[PDB]
Amino acid sequence: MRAKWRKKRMRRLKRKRRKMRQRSK
Amino acid sequence: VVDPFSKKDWYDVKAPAMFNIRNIGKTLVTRTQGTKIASDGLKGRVFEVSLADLQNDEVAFRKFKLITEDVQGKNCLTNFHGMDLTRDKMCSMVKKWQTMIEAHVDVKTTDGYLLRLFCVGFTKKRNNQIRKTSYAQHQQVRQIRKKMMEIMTREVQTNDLKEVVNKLIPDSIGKDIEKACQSIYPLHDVFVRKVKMLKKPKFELGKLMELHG
Amino acid sequence: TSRVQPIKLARVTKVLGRTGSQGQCTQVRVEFMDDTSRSIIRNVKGPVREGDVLTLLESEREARRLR
Amino acid sequence: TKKRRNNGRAKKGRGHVQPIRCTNCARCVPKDKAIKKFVIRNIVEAAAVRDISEASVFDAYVLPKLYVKLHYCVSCAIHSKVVRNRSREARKDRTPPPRFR
Amino acid sequence: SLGPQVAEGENVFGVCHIFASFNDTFVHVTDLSGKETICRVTGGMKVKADRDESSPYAAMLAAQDVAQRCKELGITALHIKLRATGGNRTKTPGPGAQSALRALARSGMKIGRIEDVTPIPSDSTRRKGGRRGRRL
RNA sequence: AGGUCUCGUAGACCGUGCACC
RNA sequence: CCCAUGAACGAGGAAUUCCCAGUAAGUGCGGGUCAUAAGCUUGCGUUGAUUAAGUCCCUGCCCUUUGUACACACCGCCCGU
RNA sequence: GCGCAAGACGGACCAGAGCGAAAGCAUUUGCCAAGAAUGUUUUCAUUAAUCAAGAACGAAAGUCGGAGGUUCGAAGACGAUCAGAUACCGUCGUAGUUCCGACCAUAAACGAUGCCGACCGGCGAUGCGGCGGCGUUAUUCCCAUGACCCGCCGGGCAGCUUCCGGGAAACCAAAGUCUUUGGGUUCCGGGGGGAGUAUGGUUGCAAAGCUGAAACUUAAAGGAAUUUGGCGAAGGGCACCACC
Repeated sequence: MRAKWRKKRMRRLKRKRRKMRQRSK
Repeated sequence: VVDPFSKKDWYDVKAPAMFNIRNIGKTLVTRTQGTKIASDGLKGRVFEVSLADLQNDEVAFRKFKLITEDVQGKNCLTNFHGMDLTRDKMCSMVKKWQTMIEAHVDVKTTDGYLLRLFCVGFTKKRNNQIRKTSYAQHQQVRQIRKKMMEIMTREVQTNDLKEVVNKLIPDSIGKDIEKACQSIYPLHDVFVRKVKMLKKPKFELGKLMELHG
Repeated sequence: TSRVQPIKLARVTKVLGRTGSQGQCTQVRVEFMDDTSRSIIRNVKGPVREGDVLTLLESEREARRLR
Repeated sequence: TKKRRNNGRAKKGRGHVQPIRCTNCARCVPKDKAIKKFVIRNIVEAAAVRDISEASVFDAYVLPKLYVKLHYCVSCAIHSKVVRNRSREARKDRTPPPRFR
Repeated sequence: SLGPQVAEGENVFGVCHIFASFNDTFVHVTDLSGKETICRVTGGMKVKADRDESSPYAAMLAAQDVAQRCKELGITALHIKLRATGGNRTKTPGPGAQSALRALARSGMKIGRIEDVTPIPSDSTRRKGGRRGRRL
């Protein structure tokens, strides 16, 4: 595992968490 | 069902009077099948010939392009359309550790012939030179290019087609190119790379009559 | 082909290394007596010494490697 | 560690060069890093030039050549055996091998 | 069908275009102007194998067929217009072109000028493929 | 007046592949 | 040992083995086996060749260089759901 | 084979060459503007390379409004391959790839090495400008010029060698002048994860950039280098238990 795909999966989970929090509020 | 070569005619081309061999080849066209005329089909034909097969025994790698626009029967009358060079010669001219110089002018003759004279220039290494590089400055290249501008402006504008065609057969313009730019930078390989036809005037039969004499 | 070309016979000068997939054919420098100056490199199969002469059918093709 | 003095290229005071597509491959290799092949060859091969020579209308007609430049990616160069690998002290050699054939 | 000249001393001249890619070979013969063709044979004419359209065997079979065609037509002199695939891709000619012209010359044919007429670009568009190349 | 100038040897490529482990 | 009995077999597909001079091969004779005893093996002797003085193509072995995140050593180490 | 139309790009010339603060820059010509270096017995006379606040520029990809959409080409469709592909491969193929302006400021933006100043070896070439000195050429005589040759000077991209010296070694004219430690001056790192993560602030239309933890777990994670070892890596040697 290279840093690019852990960066991409962190980006994906961060963006789904923050979109869930903005539509929750 | 029917063979397509049964109703096929045969015609012969004629080089103009500026050259030493009047006949160079033959062509073939179908008959006048209704509204389609066999004389029309010889109008849009470009015959791509070599200069060594056109004159006797000389520089061979020059190339000519001819156009046919006048047929009456069993003859095709040609005209100069453009001059080229072989790809092998120009690929042999380009080499590393030397400077390539390009120069083109759109020029007009005394008649309504619009020309375009492409030329190349390659620097010459001195026989006692120790440097392997053998380059030139940019402004020297600009001065040589401006010299080419005024040379091809001078030699084509003041005169007609026949004399510059007869000058094109030997290396007269090229020897003038080494003679003009020997003071700026000594260069040895110069040629007229390509001649492109741009504009034709209103066609008449008479200039084609003393074209062939 | 379809040309009646005459048989030219040749004489050896020097033996060289042998080529081939299994290493069976020998490159040999060989030359003609009717024209002494022109010499050719040919592929010959079999044990060849120095001093003998060789019969040849074609003087047109050039020798080459294992393929 | 560092393998070579340079980085397999000739970039010293530029920082950016124009890439050119490979011939066998299609890689966007740069100009200074890629290995370039300029081959000198005739139109035909050596075992037929005489057969052309008796089939010619002209006498003593010279055979023309082909002058092409081949741009090779390093994977295509090592796959086609154009360039091989050397030792540690053997890589300290800039001169080309001698052309004998 | 035939020519008005006597076939004793002089000869007739036409050109033949030899296109040679890595997947096919072409033997296309036109007149000196190049506008009017007489025949065209390809490597797919003679070999019933899809991998061997560009091969010296199909090249020599097509060369013998076009030699028979130009012999019954009476064409005696040919000029070679050799070309590769050209374009933005590679410029080396196919292997069938040399064998095709050799087998054409082996049939008692007369040739004149030999020149290469492939479409060499100054600078064309982007080559098909990716940045990482046609890797496999 | 002669008629085959003398001396030594690479002058090598030039049909050739390759999925899936 | 003697007399009767006279099958397959018309030079064998794919594939594969051994061999450079008194050698392969065709013969016969000794020893071991043996109370009765050679279609096996080891030697001896007769006659006695074709082809070659090389190659890395096949099949294996050995060496140099190169890369290694392997050292119980690729039958290795090692990522993620 | 002859023409027309549209879009993209400037090969070969093209180099361990040049310029620019860096990204980056290649068809000719014209216009405007800036700058290095060279030369100076020209002018001012300490006017300084040092920099948080702050400011400009900034590869590709990503977003927004317009005409163009040649070629190529993320997602997607189809066919092979495979035990299994929505992978390698082939054909189409949307957005983009192209321009004008409005954004964001992220790269292995790497010489993986901050800026200025001084000192410490040689050699051979390169580019610019200047300088001196046989000879040849723009045909033969005389001068300046361009071209070539032999030397010097300063700046720049660079190369070879070493007990100068240093370093863990790769290697270094700097990565030296460092315990025989101190020229001046910004930014930045105390084992490995967790983690560039949560929260907060910040800017952004969006995509998101900057600042930036703790709990808990681990005795290793790592850098240079030597010897059989393993390559679906290259090269060579030998063998009638391999071949011809």
